[PDB]
Amino acid sequence: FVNQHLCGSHLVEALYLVCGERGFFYTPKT
Amino acid sequence: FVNQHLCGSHLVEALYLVCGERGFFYTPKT
Amino acid sequence: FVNQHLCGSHLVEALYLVCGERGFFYTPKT
Amino acid sequence: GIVEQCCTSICSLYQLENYCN
Amino acid sequence: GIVEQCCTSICSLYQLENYCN
Amino acid sequence: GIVEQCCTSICSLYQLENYCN
Ligand SMILES: [Zn+2]
Repeated sequence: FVNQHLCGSHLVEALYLVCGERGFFYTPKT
Repeated sequence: FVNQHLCGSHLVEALYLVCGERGFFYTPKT
Repeated sequence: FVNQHLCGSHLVEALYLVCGERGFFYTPKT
Repeated sequence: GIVEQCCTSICSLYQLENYCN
Repeated sequence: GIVEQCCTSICSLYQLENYCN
Repeated sequence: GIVEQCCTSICSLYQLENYCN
């Protein structure tokens, strides 16, 4: 695999693919 | 809901979700 | 058709649409 | 317009809804 | 190449078609 | 955090996997 530069919705697409049926948490800094 | 920063195709994805079966018009400034 | 400004995954989405069943090669500079 | 505002600044889903048919 | 041109500048669908198999 | 790191810098798929349930 290669390193990624992922912003906005592209990060969530990546989490979806990596995690699959496991699901994930999306937790941005505020 | 929260405020959005939406550029390019991401705006059209947002309009699709908000409007659903109503449809929408996409009208950029030229 | 109009000219495009396409970065990252958006370029691959465009290639997919243009090429369809022909397929394509994605070849970035390294 | 809306396309420019959402990208240069921020916009709400309520503002976007005005562009539905 | 095409990947860089489309992102740093602009490109046409006709230019992209050259990368189809 | 991860959301910021992936966007301001770079991140790996192995780093992302830590956010799976
Ligand atoms: Zn994008």
